[PDB]
Amino acid sequence: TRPNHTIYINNLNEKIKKDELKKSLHAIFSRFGQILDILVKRSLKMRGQAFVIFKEVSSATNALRSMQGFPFYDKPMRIQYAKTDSDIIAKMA
RNA sequence: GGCAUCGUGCCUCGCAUUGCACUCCGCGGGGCGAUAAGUCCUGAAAAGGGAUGUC
Ligand SMILES: C[S@@+](CC[C@H](N)C(=O)[O-])C[C@H]1O[C@@H](n2cnc3c(N)ncnc32)[C@H](O)[C@@H]1O
Repeated sequence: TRPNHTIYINNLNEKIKKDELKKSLHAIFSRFGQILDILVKRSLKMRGQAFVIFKEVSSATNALRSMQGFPFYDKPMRIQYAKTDSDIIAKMA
């Protein structure tokens, strides 16, 4: 869909603890660019999914194209662009 | 430290969940101030932290 600073990742293994997931996502995705923040909740609506906020869209695009489907804690990651700017990014625009 | 109450969030099990958030709580059982986390609180920010009542 329309390119965004923030990639939306779901199909994540819901048994990973909040901290380990967040840092794993940071460790993996920081090759593709500078990460402003990563947002992870284990709530019913928000489990199995994460927002990764890149500083540059080029990183997000390259991240999404390159990591798509990657086996991650025994599930393949599904990556889409976020439907919407993260507050941290829009608060700048 | 103990009682009792409330804010905040974390871990864990069963069942359920593929879910687009930053305005944030699946139901049920268990364990929690703890250099964790926090959406709550202090502070102008860096940062720091449960609070109230009670013996
Ligand atoms: C009434 S319970 C809170 C339950 C929670 N508010 C809920 O919706 O299920 C109070 C107890 O939870 C524990 N607790 C709540 N917040 C905590 C925190 N941030 N850190 C450590 N323990 C906490 C404490 O052990 C306290 O004795």
